[PDB]
Amino acid sequence: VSSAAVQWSWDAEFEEVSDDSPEFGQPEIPVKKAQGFVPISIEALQDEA
Amino acid sequence: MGLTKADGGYLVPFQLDPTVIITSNGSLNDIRRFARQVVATGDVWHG
Repeated sequence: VSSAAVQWSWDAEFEEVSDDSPEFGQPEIPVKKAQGFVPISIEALQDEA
Repeated sequence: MGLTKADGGYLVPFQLDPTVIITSNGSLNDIRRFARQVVATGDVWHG
């Protein structure tokens, strides 16, 4: 959740205030995947060191 | 009523022998009793 700050103002006596509602926003971060693969022979897995 | 299936032959129990009998010939050979047997580590043996 993200937002901003209220904007005050300098007002005289008997002066109507202004609408100072803030504005919110929401960041979004999707999650992705990575993979790696390497096969091997049964022969090499026994012979190789 | 005898031993035929349709005349009472369906009440006889069935008898089976679970053991199996080998029907192949095979081979008997004797090189390995005379030859020189070595143990390797890689994929090729040299000399």
